[PDB]
Amino acid sequence: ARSAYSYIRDAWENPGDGQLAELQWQRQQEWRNEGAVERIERPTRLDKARSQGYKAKQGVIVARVSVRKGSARKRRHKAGRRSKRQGVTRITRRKDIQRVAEERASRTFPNLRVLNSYSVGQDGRQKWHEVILIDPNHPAIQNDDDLSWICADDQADRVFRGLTGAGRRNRGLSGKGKGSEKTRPSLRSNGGKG
Amino acid sequence: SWDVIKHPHVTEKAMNDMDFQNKLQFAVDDRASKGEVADAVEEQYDVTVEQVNTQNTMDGEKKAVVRLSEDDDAQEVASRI
Amino acid sequence: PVYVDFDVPADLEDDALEALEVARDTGAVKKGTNETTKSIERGSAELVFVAEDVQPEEIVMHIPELADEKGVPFIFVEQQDDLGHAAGLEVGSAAAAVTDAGEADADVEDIADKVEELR
Amino acid sequence: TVLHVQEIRDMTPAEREAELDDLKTELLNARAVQAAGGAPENPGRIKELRKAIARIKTIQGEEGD
Amino acid sequence: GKKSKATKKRLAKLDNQNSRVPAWVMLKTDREVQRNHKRRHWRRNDTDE
RNA sequence: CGCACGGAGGCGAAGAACCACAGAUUUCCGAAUGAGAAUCUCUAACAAUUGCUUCGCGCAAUGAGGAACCCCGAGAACUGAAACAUCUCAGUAUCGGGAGGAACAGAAAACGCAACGUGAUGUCGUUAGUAACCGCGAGUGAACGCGAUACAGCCCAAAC
RNA sequence: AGCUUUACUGCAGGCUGUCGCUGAG
Ligand SMILES: [Cl-]
Ligand SMILES: [Cl-]
Ligand SMILES: [K+]
Ligand SMILES: [Mg+2]
Ligand SMILES: [Mg+2]
Ligand SMILES: [Mg+2]
Ligand SMILES: [Mg+2]
Ligand SMILES: [Mg+2]
Ligand SMILES: [Mg+2]
Ligand SMILES: [Mg+2]
Ligand SMILES: [Mg+2]
Ligand SMILES: [Mg+2]
Ligand SMILES: [Mg+2]
Ligand code: NA
Ligand code: NA
Ligand code: NA
Ligand code: NA
Ligand code: NA
Ligand code: NA
Ligand code: NA
Ligand code: NA
Ligand code: NA
Ligand code: NA
Repeated sequence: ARSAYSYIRDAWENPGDGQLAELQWQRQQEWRNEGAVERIERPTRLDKARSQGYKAKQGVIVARVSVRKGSARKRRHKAGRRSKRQGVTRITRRKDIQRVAEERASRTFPNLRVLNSYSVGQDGRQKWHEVILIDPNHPAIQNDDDLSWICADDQADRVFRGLTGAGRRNRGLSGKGKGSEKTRPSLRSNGGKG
Repeated sequence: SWDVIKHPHVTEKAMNDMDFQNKLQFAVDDRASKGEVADAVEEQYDVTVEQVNTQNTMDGEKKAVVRLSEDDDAQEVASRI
Repeated sequence: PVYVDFDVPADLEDDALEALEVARDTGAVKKGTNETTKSIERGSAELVFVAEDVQPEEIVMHIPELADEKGVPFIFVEQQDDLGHAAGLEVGSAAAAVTDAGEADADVEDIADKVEELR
Repeated sequence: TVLHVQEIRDMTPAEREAELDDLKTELLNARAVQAAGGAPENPGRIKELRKAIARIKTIQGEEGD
Repeated sequence: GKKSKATKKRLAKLDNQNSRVPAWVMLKTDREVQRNHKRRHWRRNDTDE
């Protein structure tokens, strides 16, 4: 039978309808008054969290992170630029707001590592995403098979190297065929052309 | 650890203080206070320290002018070492 | 609160909670939203319990409307950790379900009614 | 030379502390002499007084004091 | 100018580095070593700080 | 008994010098961490941010460095076009953040010699200066496949 | 190269319509 979860999920198909709608109209208010990075004890979307790797266990943390909405906050040129490069208004960053969030969060928790993250809505000027982090040093995790992998040294600062999932996706690594000539095995190895 | 007294500062001027004011001059470690310098001396030499003046020398060392009590005699002390 | 459409009088609550402990020894109960949920689905639900202090609310929003289209009666508990203790758990429980009470039927039977009556 | 390791080990935690303070005082007077244009020296010794002290200390460490 | 205990130490070292290459080193090295390639006059030169 | 071949003296048959591994010691400033400070100073210290928590700094994490290599972001201009704006120089120079001894990638919502076919991924050779782009100017420029190298496949979420 | 302008081309900035935040009669 439908897992209880399947409802939480199906409810977020349309965060702007029914109960979840009013729920959002309410939370965002307490949210717009919280900080940039707020550790929360329980995921607002259990289905997603668990799905992405969550687990009500020790060494597993969650936090909501808001990021301004819109294009890059860029400063106009203070020196000679050809027309092509005189833009300001329409320039956008190559790292999606979600990745911006995963980083702001990971930096708040220096000892932890980013496991995954998911969206939780957006008002008129900001977006919130919840980030799942892991204490790679807690024995409760060092012994959990479905997670101990994230303890490896080579996993250190993974979000800043784009190893997160939202990272690999934002890196054009989705497709394994046509279209990913300049993305795999790395953007930098392809002379940054993707 | 570091020792409080390095050695006797022996020079003409130091002699005077010794032969005239019952004063013994020492080259001590720069982290040593007057009181520390005081004790250390009353010990390694067995005497009564009345007063001690210090000065950080242009040699990177701290000089200490120590005056003994009227009982003890500077000349008599310094003589043995 | 968003899924709560009626308040259960403090005392009425006690009765429900009492019937639960006895049902946890005379018959069967379901602890945890997932199990509760499948009961209401597999019809094997007599009376289900839902806490009023749950965050996120998503976890439970579906109970009411789901039950209300399966006949299965349901009552509200104010504290999440009493429901847990009642079900027989050390920890608290968001919502639980009574699967075939036991020496608690009359009570339950009436609670089911008592609530219907409370609209 | 005029002091050995085994001999330093055949001492008691109280005998080394004893021997130690001895040398230091000897060393200190050696230096005092030098400071006063000392001549009746034997340089190869003021050098030893330092090594010996090192040894006694190295041992106070090993032997647990 | 008022100096600090640290400054005073550095100056002291500097004054000391500013000395001849001991007479004996000359012989010990068959005179391959004579010049103090680090002579610093107070007027003619400038000490750091 | 360094370079360093002087003088005085000393150490070594209790096996020194010398070499290898292991250990002891290892001042102050320094990520610099009790607080301040041009390497010193003032009256117990994981400062700061975190995780677990006996909710007590009790147990832990982070910080900084490194020849370049690596990964993720920011991103020129001289120049070429015989001017110059798109284009080019070039995702180069340079900047921000971070890992390792290598990184990144990786077990198909692939390919598409269209098949009764191939079978994770890097890389090397070739495919090819081909297809594709472009004041269709100057210039720019892959991939599938093929031959090699080395090969290696698995774990959750959910249903119960 | 600096400077100017009703030179060419653009880029900030200002005003304005529209969408999202955004709901009740
Ligand atoms: Cl990370
Ligand atoms: Cl093929
Ligand atoms: K140009
Ligand atoms: Mg398993
Ligand atoms: Mg590579
Ligand atoms: Mg003074
Ligand atoms: Mg001089
Ligand atoms: Mg400090
Ligand atoms: Mg040109
Ligand atoms: Mg042309
Ligand atoms: Mg190009
Ligand atoms: Mg292809
Ligand atoms: Mg000009
Ligand atoms: Na981190
Ligand atoms: Na691209
Ligand atoms: Na001296
Ligand atoms: Na000068
Ligand atoms: Na050492
Ligand atoms: Na603590
Ligand atoms: Na030209
Ligand atoms: Na020109
Ligand atoms: Na073009
Ligand atoms: Na000019």
